[PDB]
Amino acid sequence: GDQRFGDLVFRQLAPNVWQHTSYLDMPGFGAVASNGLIVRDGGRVLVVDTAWTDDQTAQILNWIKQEINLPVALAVVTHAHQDKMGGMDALHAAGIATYANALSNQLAPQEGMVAAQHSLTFAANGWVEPATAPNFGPLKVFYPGPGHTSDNITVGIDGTDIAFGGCLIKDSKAKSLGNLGDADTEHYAASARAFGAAFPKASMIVMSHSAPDSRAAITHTARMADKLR
Ligand SMILES: O=C(Nc1nnn[nH]1)c1cc(-c2ccccc2)n(-c2ccccc2)n1
Ligand SMILES: [Zn+2]
Ligand SMILES: [Zn+2]
Repeated sequence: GDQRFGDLVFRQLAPNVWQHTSYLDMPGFGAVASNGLIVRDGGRVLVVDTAWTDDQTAQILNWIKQEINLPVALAVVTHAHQDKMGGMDALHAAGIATYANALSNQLAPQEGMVAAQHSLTFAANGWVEPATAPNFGPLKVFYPGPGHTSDNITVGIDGTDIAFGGCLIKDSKAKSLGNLGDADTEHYAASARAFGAAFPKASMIVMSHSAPDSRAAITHTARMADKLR
């Protein structure tokens, strides 16, 4: 059910949830898909992650205008790397309130990202402090611990079977953990497992660089991360 819209792809995952996909291409390597989410929550829309670029992110908003035609109340971005935060300026130009882990906003300038406008903080159990995530509706934001990066966060969608691992989680047949240049090799495995335990009823696991998968994505990612120690 892939819907092509310019250079982006949208796939409906639930009556009110879509995966957005955008592409970046470099020499010597194939084009890399990056996935985020779009959620219709009643009379408003919520976005998880930008596309790689401002232009692509503006196209996400154009697709939302054409197919949903409701205001985008907020966006949450899941770590301070280009695939998740490269299009922040497009969100801000559109007047959308933006949220990220406080640590992502701390890292953003050095990483070459524009910071989100608002910082999330997290309790010791990993769940976002609700006072820092006003009006998040069905988005349930969880910091699983350091893994792909020190700041990576994850998001479940209440009322659905969906949980989003961002770049932390790879699919059940993945042959690598991707870019580990910023990774926490000691804690990756526990963080992957903590994500699974935070959303134990989610049967559809969505992630940055593979199509949606079963919970075997979580077990397989953790088993690969076991070898990093
Ligand atoms: O973030 C990444 N990867 C990941 N995420 N989670 N685990 N690994 C990731 C990937 C890539 C990439 C994009 C196209 C071809 C090859 C590589 N660039 C990238 C971005 C800008 C310039 C050069 C590379 N960044
Ligand atoms: Zn990353
Ligand atoms: Zn990534």
